[PDB]
Amino acid sequence: AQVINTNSLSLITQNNINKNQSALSSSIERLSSGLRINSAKDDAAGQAI
Amino acid sequence: AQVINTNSLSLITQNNINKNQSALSSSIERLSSGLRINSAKDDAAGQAI
Amino acid sequence: SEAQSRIQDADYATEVSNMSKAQIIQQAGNSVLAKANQVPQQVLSLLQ
Repeated sequence: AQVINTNSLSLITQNNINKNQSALSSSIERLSSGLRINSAKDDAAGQAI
Repeated sequence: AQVINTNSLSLITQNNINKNQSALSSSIERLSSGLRINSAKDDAAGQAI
Repeated sequence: SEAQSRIQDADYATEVSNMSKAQIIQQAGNSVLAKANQVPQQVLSLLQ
């Protein structure tokens, strides 16, 4: 395991950061405008209710 | 992070603050004034009646 | 006159609450926006 073309560790860490950035942005948006729903894309039941 | 040229996580916050500014302005001007209609920007039926 | 009052009246009790809500939301948005600007800063640390 001395290859240089593919750095699997960088890929793993980058996809981890990319996955976390979604929840990060969601948290900052919910703080931004006073809403847990804020035109929710995760569930439509609460929005309809 | 993965992108620098565009930062949507700040644009959404800017949009939320802009949307809040309208309600802030309306509440503050209606508080300073004695009326509620404030130049018929609301439903014109109330103003006419 | 009593009937007309219902259509156009300040209703201070709700207006002060709406103003306080808007001010709190504005301050929270400003805080999280200032916190938001530091996200692309980590690329500089990534470079070297």
